Amino acid sequence: ITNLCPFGEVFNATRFASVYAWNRKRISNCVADYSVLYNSASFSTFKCYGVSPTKLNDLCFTNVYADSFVIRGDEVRQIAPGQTGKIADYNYKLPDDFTGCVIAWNSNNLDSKVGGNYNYLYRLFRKSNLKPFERDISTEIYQAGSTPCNGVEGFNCYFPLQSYGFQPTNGVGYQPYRVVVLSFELLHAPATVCGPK
Amino acid sequence: QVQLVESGGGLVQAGGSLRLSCAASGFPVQAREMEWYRQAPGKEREWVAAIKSTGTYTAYAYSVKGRFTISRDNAKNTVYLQMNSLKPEDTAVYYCYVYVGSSYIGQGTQVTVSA
Amino acid sequence: SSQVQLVESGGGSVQAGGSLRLSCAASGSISSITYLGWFRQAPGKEREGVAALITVNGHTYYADSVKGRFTVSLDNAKNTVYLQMNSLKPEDTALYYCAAAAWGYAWPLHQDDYWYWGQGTQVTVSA
Repeated sequence: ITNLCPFGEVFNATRFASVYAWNRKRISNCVADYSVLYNSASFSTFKCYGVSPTKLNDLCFTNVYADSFVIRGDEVRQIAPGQTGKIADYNYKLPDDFTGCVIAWNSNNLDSKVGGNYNYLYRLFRKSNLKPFERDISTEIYQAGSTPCNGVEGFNCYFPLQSYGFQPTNGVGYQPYRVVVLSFELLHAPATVCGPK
Repeated sequence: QVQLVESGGGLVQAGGSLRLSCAASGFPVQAREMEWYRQAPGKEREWVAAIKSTGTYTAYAYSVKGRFTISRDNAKNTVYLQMNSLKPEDTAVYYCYVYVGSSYIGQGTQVTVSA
Repeated sequence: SSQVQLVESGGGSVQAGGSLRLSCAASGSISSITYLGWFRQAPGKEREGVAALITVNGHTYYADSVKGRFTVSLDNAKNTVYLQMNSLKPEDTALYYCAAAAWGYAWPLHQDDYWYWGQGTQVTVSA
């Protein structure tokens, strides 16, 4: 308790991670005010699983995790339990029994550029699907054919990551959105993250 | 089994046009987002365009917007990339892509634009 | 399911430039409703979001095509949400659905999220 939880450091970070290299911040030993985030004018998505979003301040958890990254607007719906697609399968995966909330907002004026922003990447090729909450930052050449690649990008030898090329004149579904996933963890230890009072 | 086959590439003069096609098998094109990428030797793979039937239906890389148009013929299960006002910087192998439980990308079609 | 029940009314036929007002009355587990959406669908086309309202604060969202013409509002006393449709045009012709959600809010609307659905009311705008 005592001090309010440092959610501002997560939501107001100037730089956000690429989804393949998604960031995680642990939140503990603090008073969490979720209602002020939910009630704000700030987000276009605030969707919860296993909890009611309007009673978040009434709840207590052992730890909270805050994962953050940038993806396309029309990819935000892959950030949910039970989804498939290149993001849910190769980049960031939620478990079926996810308890938590997914928060997103359009970041076109920060993360798109005239001429294209190439800084944000996603994984386009992978041998198998990620486990829930798994991260893969490898850049091994993906062997698509029968011939081995020996670390050289080339014919049937794919570099596994891809730049989004976010550019501001596409419709919102292809504009960048910043995403924060709050995972609510309840172990067999006392709760250290509760709402106010 | 899912397959994509790109056609239509060739050698063109700058300012000319080409119509690329992506013939899809194993899934309905209207049920999946389909994308064009391009890559020149020794250069990074570049996202070119996308088409789907929900949310924002089409999108383009900044440098091809206004010159390229992506479209879809459900009956022929094919996606097209009409490329107008071609420039030497458009020279590349062009690939069609879909995600159907996993990533699928074609063998590509070569586009060369002389100055 | 039937946890939240939505009944629409107010649709009909109008000439281009006219106005309509759709109503959607909610019953059942109404305290759980976090979000009210108006969708529309013409046959063979996408069921697309038109407008939405967040119940905790009354914040509203509108599709670009209807901004300045449509207004969504909520009467909490009657538990009824309204879509006022002004300056109608043939392009607005569709079956309009009211929908209610309890998991928070998400804009743009997507019909594959878990929604409680009204039965739909037809709007037909003639040139």
